[PDB]
Amino acid sequence: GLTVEDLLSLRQVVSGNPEALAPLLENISARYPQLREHIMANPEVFVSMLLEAV
Amino acid sequence: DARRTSRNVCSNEERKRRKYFHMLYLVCLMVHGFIRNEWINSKRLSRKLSNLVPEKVFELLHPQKDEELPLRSTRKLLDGLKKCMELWQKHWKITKKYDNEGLYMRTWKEIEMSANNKRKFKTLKRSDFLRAVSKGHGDPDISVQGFVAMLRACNVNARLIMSCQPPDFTNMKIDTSLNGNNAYKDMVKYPIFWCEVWDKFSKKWITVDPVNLKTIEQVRLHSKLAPKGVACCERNMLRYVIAYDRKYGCRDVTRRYAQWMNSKVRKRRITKDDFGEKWFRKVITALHHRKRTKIDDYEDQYFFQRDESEGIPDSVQDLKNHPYYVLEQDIKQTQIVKPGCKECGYLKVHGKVGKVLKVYAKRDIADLKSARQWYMNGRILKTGSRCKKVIKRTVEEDERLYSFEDTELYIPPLASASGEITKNTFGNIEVFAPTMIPGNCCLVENPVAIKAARFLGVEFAPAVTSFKFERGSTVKPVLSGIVVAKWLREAIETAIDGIEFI
DNA sequence: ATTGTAGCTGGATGTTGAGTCA
DNA sequence: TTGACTCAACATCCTTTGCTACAA
Repeated sequence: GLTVEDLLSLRQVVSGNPEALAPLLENISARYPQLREHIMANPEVFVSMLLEAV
Repeated sequence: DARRTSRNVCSNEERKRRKYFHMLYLVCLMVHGFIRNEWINSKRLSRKLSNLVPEKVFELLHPQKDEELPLRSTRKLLDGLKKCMELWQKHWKITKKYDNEGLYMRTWKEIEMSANNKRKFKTLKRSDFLRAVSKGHGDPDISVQGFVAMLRACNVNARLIMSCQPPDFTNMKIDTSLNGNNAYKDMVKYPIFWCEVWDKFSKKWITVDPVNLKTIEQVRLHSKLAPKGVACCERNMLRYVIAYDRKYGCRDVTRRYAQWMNSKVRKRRITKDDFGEKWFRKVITALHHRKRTKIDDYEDQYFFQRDESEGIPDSVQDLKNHPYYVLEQDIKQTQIVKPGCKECGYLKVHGKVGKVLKVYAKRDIADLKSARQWYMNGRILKTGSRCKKVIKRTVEEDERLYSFEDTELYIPPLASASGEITKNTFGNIEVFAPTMIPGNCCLVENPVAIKAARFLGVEFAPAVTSFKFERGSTVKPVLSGIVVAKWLREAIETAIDGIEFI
């Protein structure tokens, strides 16, 4: 349930800049409390999300 | 306080936060390996890299099948792989240092402060990667990735291998400082990415690192690529070695590289408990975009044997929570050794001459429960069952324990024509298992299912599904809903839906 | 006012890191 | 340079349907 702006960053970091994960993941999870519960129960959903819009 | 840092143990809140962050980070890394593995398959790139490999060398990569002695074919394969390694050194003309720890493990302290400072980042799009590989420019990770791409161009079944380094959620320290002495040299001592190649003649995956360690090995028990030494494992903790193949397969290949998978590594994996097991399986499935092959069968047989031959660990710590073995002294008070079984091995205790501990296989340990405890699993005792053990309790008391075989599945009586349920002394039905629902009945769970059933004036029974344990001094039954006859389900469901009109 | 309710679980067992020792 | 200790501070598991005093 993310924004257009964040999903763009996340895909770009994951794909070509994984060295930049730490601060991005620090930032994103602090701004999306729900994500925690999402990843834990539905990791596959999160996966396919990232694999999309390419 | 000073006593807080002397402890050097974080809060329980932090524990959980680290566990979640570990997962999130892992998933991202695994997804990165998936995507990067796509890039490697690039058609524009492969037509270019193909030309790096002479005809003579190509033939070595695809030797003739040798009937009398298949080993000779393996030999020729390995020779091809070696020459490929050599001309790749020739191709890769500039190697960069990792700017900041590359994809090696970060400390929690590092992660906390990473959010603190905004660093400039040069973006890397798919095209840049391709251009860098063809021109031969980049850090050691990009190098091996390029290499896997070359082998695939030559139509060899080459996997990209990624050793995933999320931060260690087992590390419960507040202060997570590292030794600066020879920090870089120790970090790069073992690689994060490498290559595996399938050998159809001996039917095994061959391990290939053409960049860092510059070797080719056929792993039996020991691998040159598994990090060794306390220093090295501070930035390289081997726990998730993942293989990505040509056809978009994704396999957890750690078993090959961890000598002590079951004893050491397991402890450090999210997989150490039932939930994490299922959770990890979910991530893998999500990245595994192909059908099973005969090759998978071979590799699984290899893994099954590696598991069989790891055997008992040398040390007491490593036997805490092992999946296969238990120390005599760790058998729970509520467990027994199955009749006719004994130890299956021993442990020499380091520090005491001739001191030895008895080690049991878990398949030979039986779990016992009390009568009440079985009822909580919807089970009663068989006629003329004898208890296997007797144990103390609380304000003592002698509780008897029984084995699963002494138990029977509890089948509750059916509801009457009018829909009447038979209920306990408090006027409720106990339903701790699907089994515990009467055959002609159904369980309806809802905060208002009782209010509903009373309004329809129909025949029901409140359902005690579990017990909330709380402060004061008092246990409490959780009446989470309703048991009604089956034919009254939709009536109940309609009323529930219309609760506001009651 | 003779009912409605505020206030009064732990105890055994496992996990964690520091430190000391042989 | 190793791992088995002990120490102490928590965490987690197993419990599996009250009792007394007093304000209104």
